[PDB]
Amino acid sequence: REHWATRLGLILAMAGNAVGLGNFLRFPVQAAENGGGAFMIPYIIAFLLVGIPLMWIEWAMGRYGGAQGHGTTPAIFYLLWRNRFAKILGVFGLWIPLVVAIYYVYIESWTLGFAIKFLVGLVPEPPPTDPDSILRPFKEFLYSYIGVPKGDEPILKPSLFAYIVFLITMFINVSILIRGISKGIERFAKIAMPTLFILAVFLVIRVFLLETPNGTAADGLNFLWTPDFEKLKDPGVWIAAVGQIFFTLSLGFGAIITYASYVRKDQDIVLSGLTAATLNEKAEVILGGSISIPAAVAFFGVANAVAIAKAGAFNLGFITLPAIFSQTAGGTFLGFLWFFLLFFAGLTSSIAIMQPMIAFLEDELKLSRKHAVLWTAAIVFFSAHLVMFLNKSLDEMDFWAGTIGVVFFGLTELIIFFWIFGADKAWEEINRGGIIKVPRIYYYVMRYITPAFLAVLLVVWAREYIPKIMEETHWTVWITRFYIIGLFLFLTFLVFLAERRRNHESAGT
Amino acid sequence: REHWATRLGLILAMAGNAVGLGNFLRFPVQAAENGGGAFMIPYIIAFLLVGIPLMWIEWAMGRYGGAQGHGTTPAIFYLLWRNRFAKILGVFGLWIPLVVAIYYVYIESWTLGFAIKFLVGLVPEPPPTDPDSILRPFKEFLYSYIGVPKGDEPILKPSLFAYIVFLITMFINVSILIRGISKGIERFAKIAMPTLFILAVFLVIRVFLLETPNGTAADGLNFLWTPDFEKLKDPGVWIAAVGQIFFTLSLGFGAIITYASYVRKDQDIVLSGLTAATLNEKAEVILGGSISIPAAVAFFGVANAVAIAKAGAFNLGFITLPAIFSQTAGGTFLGFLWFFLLFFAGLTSSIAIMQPMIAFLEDELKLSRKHAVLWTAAIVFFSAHLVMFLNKSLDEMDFWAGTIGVVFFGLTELIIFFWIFGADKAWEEINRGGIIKVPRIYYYVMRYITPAFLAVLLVVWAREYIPKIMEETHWTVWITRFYIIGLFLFLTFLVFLAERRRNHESAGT
Ligand SMILES: CCCCCCCCO[C@@H]1O[C@H](CO)[C@@H](O)[C@H](O)[C@H]1O
Ligand SMILES: CCCCCCCCO[C@@H]1O[C@H](CO)[C@@H](O)[C@H](O)[C@H]1O
Ligand SMILES: CCCCCCCCO[C@@H]1O[C@H](CO)[C@@H](O)[C@H](O)[C@H]1O
Ligand SMILES: CCCCCCCCO[C@@H]1O[C@H](CO)[C@@H](O)[C@H](O)[C@H]1O
Ligand SMILES: CCCCCCCCO[C@@H]1O[C@H](CO)[C@@H](O)[C@H](O)[C@H]1O
Ligand SMILES: CCCCCCCCO[C@@H]1O[C@H](CO)[C@@H](O)[C@H](O)[C@H]1O
Ligand SMILES: CCCCCCCCO[C@@H]1O[C@H](CO)[C@@H](O)[C@H](O)[C@H]1O
Ligand SMILES: CCCCCCCCO[C@@H]1O[C@H](CO)[C@@H](O)[C@H](O)[C@H]1O
Ligand SMILES: CCCCCCCCO[C@@H]1O[C@H](CO)[C@@H](O)[C@H](O)[C@H]1O
Ligand SMILES: CCCCCCCCO[C@@H]1O[C@H](CO)[C@@H](O)[C@H](O)[C@H]1O
Ligand code: MET
Ligand code: MET
Ligand code: NA
Ligand code: NA
Ligand code: NA
Ligand code: NA
Repeated sequence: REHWATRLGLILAMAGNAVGLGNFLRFPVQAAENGGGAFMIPYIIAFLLVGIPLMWIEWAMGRYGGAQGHGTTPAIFYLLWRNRFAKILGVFGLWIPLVVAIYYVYIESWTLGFAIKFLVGLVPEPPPTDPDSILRPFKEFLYSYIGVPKGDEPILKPSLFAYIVFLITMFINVSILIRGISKGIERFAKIAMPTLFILAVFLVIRVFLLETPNGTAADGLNFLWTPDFEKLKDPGVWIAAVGQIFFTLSLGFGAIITYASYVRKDQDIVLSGLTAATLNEKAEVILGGSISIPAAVAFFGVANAVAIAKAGAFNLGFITLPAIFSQTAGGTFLGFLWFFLLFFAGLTSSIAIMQPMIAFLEDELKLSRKHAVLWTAAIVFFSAHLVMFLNKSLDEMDFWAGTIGVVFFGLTELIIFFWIFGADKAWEEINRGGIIKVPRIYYYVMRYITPAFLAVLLVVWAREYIPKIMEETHWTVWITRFYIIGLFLFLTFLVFLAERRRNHESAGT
Repeated sequence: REHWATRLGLILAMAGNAVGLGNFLRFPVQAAENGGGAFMIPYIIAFLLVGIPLMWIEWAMGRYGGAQGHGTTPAIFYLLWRNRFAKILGVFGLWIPLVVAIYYVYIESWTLGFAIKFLVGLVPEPPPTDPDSILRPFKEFLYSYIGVPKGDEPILKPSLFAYIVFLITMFINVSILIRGISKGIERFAKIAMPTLFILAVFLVIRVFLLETPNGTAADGLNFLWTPDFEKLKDPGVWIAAVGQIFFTLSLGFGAIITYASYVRKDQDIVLSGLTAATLNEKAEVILGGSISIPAAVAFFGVANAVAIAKAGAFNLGFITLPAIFSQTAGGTFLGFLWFFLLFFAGLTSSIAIMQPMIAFLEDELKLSRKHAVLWTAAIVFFSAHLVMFLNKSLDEMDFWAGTIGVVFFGLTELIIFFWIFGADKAWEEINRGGIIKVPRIYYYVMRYITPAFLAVLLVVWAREYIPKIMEETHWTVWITRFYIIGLFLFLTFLVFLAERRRNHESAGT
């Protein structure tokens, strides 16, 4: 089995895993839609009661599985709970990162395509004051790229450039992953993360200098970091904050687990996991929070910046921000640095969500790294044609895997590790080899508070929020549902083949 | 490896393979649309120049592969041609019967649902002379069953009864296939085929007694068996006749090959294959030809019977015939016997098109029969939800696999066996163990005439007929195309896993 060469490489790879498009695109939208500072109290509490404990659990499960040659949850869940139902629940930790990769790599490719177009100056020129005469050209620019429907048919028409840039993006992911853990993922992370940090700081500084008749960047920071205790009784904010915590830290994705399975059995996971989790939050609240919102608030004021955020997840990052930058000197290049930042942020996360599938093929079906990587790319590339060509397929995949799936899988893996396997065995496995120990209070948080927190959250979700999505959507959602259910069955069949191969292997030695 | 117990069982199983819904539903529609007797000259020539030679080739390939423990074309194509490209072309002989099973078993289930409803008398009552007041209730009866779209959305809404009858149909297929070759397929065929023959003869006799002011059954037989030499210059008729020959004899489906791989290495295939092929043609031209057309012609006259046939493939068998029967004493029960005949005809063919997938899983991935059958059922059952719920998905699958696919695969397997492997080695393999020898002229037919016949046919197809289907269809065809292309990739991945398993097996002994 491969291992992380250096401790820094481990940290930066796990930080690259977490620090992605969730920090710079998703977080600003979530915070703005949910009252800015009103979102932040629930967010900080969710980091403390869910984010930190689950991160530790996933490192522990990972390292534990890796010590026996298993990187993924079908096998690992079985080690912790010797039951057939554990292998089947384990499939979600292959399915979730597979479904996420299918749309996530595609969005990642947009940032590469935009970066190329912004560098070379093939960008829209707004007329040289009206807010709609400035935003519209950039809206049309995004809409032509991805091919937003112009009529009634729920069909997308990606531009030829967008399609080819997706191929290149797939190729860049393959070129890193094919070199492995230490020579691929680890080496790249040591380059990407410093680059990512420098680009983000420069952008924050530039944005901090923005001032118009409508306000300054400081007004954005006031909006984001000013508490509103009247939203603490709103369950919608709590649900939003916990979902962002999961997405942002890569929890319930099976990706922290796969990476941790390359950590040596003896090596520290307590301080290392805390550092990775803390690095992500800095990149999220300080860097990600200080770019999009303050720029939007400076140019448009608070109320218009909120309305922009509610309109679309991609509105703020792909339309509004570049439009704002175009009104400043050197703004096209500043647009390039933004999209380049997003590309590197995405690339380090997409190599993380494809590694579980690769680890499964190597560990359980004994494929070489070359074949495991190429087949994984092939499945992701093929399946992405659904997201590329069917309108709202992306949204459906993001909901079932990236939103519902991750919270469900987070609760599941906590139950399996801390209740079934055993709380005291779990607690010991977490702390073993630790440079620091997990604060004692977290034993009771992990065992009682976190599972009750997530169970109540998921109950309110299924009752008050998902009956609408099951009944008030266009019929084409069943195409995506049909396909991703098929993907689960496919992966189940692979788990079946893996165990039959094991049975023949045990009848041969 | 399993083997057919008796020679009769072999014959009746291979006859059950060929004699299906193609004989009783597809053939009447094809003949009527193409000028009746005008269709028959090309049909007889296609039987002689394509049907007979290819049947022999598929028995030979099958038996040859079976002698080395291989039932399916990925392996068999490789034995005949030791090239990587041969295994990939071999996938079509898993893909075609898999895609065909997905829609064919569903249509088979309609005949079971209709049989149950006709037996119990839950049928429409037409008013006790107007042709539309009689046909409409039966049209509505079929349309409610399968859930034909009432609006603009390309969405089907199967009745609860139809869905449950599909489950039962899947279960009946499983219950036969799970018992194996001799104890399942062979035992059932010895019951089904005699039953099928008796039911068909009784129906022919009953139909022969039909006489109205618009004509008799004899007028139907005159229409069908009267030559029109002015259509012999029409390429559309030739294309139609060859397509029916392929479909009707199960050629290019990989199903004759899989069945033949259970024939002992020494056993006769020349007389046995000719008998099976000849039994099918009797059931097709004498039995299938004498039911639907003569009844339609008796009640409506020739021109109206032709128009009915052009309206739909299911119009004649599921709407018109039962409507005609309802005007006769005991007609509901006669409706039952028709649908019962269709069910048994379908069931013996669907167990044949699922056996390739089962043979692959047993032979190459070393799954037990139980697991191979259940996983095959699972994939077919799951994938059938596409055909059940998306309007015209059935048509798209029938075209790419059941129409284009089979002719392409027929030409491919002939090239591999008679050109690459070697004409003289092929000829020897066919004749070895023969109770009779293949007439010498067929060597030159197999080597020169048949391949040139099919190549010219496929050229005119791609030039004059398929650009319309690629450009003049609704966008929803790309859902079915996307899914069945995914199925090909899935099966390719399984061929990849099968060879990796072989490589580990050869490094273990
Ligand atoms: C291996 C997967 C094949 C699935 C068929 C998808 C064909 C892709 O179609 C391509 O889409 C691009 C983006 O819209 C267009 O610019 C190209 O003209 C078109 O060839
Ligand atoms: C970074 C490498 C990706 C480059 C892909 C180029 C795809 C070609 O894209 C073409 O460009 C033309 C000129 O701009 C346009 O007029 C055409 O509409 C477009 O199809
Ligand atoms: C679920 C996704 C199915 C993949 C279908 C890919 C669409 C390829 O289809 C082609 O796309 C081109 C560009 O969009 C169009 O110009 C062509 O008319 C169309 O045939
Ligand atoms: C759920 C929120 C918990 C976060 C608070 C963590 C602060 C650490 O809490 C510390 O833990 C140490 C080790 O158990 C104790 O020795 C100290 O008394 C205690 O202050
Ligand atoms: C491609 C085949 C899809 C067929 C399934 C469509 C059945 C229509 O079901 C639709 O489902 C939607 C989402 O749950 C709901 O919002 C709609 O109310 C409902 O009409
Ligand atoms: C394992 C495959 C699950 C895919 C979801 C398909 C759910 C089937 O849906 C069923 O369809 C029937 C026929 O229209 C209806 O009569 C039933 O009310 C409905 O439950
Ligand atoms: C042969 C066994 C299959 C029987 C399945 C029965 C499915 C129940 O079907 C129900 O039947 C009712 C009474 O006819 C109808 O009123 C309902 O609309 C229908 O849902
Ligand atoms: C590609 C096929 C996707 C499978 C979708 C199955 C549709 C299940 O969806 C359900 O179907 C019922 C009966 O049609 C409807 O009454 C319900 O509104 C719908 O939710
Ligand atoms: C392509 C149409 C061919 C069908 C005709 C088959 C009739 C059999 O043809 C016979 O073959 C025998 C064995 O080779 C010869 O001994 C006979 O002379 C010949 O009449
Ligand atoms: C589910 C995603 C499907 C997206 C692909 C639809 C692209 C539209 O392409 C359509 O293809 C049809 C069939 O080839 C043609 O008949 C139409 O002319 C064409 O517009
Ligand atoms: C490792 S991919 C999961 C999402 C990622 N943590 C992000 O924030 O973009
Ligand atoms: C063996 S399934 C192929 C079709 C079948 N020969 C029929 O006529 O229905
Ligand atoms: Na990242
Ligand atoms: Na993140
Ligand atoms: Na049959
Ligand atoms: Na037939």
